[PDB]
Amino acid sequence: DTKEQRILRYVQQNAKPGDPQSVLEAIDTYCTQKEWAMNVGDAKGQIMDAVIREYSPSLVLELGAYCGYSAVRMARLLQPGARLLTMEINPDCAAITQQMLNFAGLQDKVTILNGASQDLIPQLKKKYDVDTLDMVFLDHWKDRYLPDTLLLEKCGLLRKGTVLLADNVIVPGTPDFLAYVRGSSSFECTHYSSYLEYMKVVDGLEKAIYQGPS
Ligand SMILES: Nc1ncnc2c1ncn2[C@@H]1O[C@H](CSCC[C@H](N)C(=O)O)[C@@H](O)[C@H]1O
Ligand SMILES: [K+]
Repeated sequence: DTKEQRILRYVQQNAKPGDPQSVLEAIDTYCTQKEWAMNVGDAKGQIMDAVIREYSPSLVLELGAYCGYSAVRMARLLQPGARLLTMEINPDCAAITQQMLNFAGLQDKVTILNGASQDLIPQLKKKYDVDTLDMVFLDHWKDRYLPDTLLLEKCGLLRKGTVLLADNVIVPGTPDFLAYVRGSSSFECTHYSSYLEYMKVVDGLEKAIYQGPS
């Protein structure tokens, strides 16, 4: 009935059960042939894959799951024992994501947190027994990138070397966030170009490594 339900049904019929790569490809194929810009582009996948491989994070926080594409992508590269937590404000999307993870066989690696990031982040330490995050992937509402970065520092969830990787920092754009992490001695930033096909525009991802309180 909905976009998200069709995508799921498409994966379940066409992708190989247990194989995350086939799941990611069933989705890429579907958005190619069926949908307009749901952020179609291979540079983004390349960048995400390399950041995970480069820093091998033991605990990853993802903000905004949608149908579970980025969750499947990231979690498939996680070492045994490592974990992904993904926050999703929308219960229907959270339900799809769970299904998408069960099919990919990644459900034991990932935990879906139902709610708004601004409410859940202050509960990570005491309710979800989190000490510090190794990596944060910001991909939810653009006006929450900066607030949720500040909230993560404030709740003591970042440590020296925690990787922040932020998608869509150019289109539609999160310029306050960028000016902040670039301007702060507490982050060292790198920018990665990210071409999006249907809008034929160069978007970008920002990698910001926490340097400790400053
Ligand atoms: N404050 C908030 N807390 C949690 N989730 C949010 C949020 N604001 C938006 N979202 C969710 O974040 C998602 C952005 S789309 C994310 C796409 C996903 N990263 C992927 O690559 O497939 C939407 O599903 C939206 O429901
Ligand atoms: K900086």
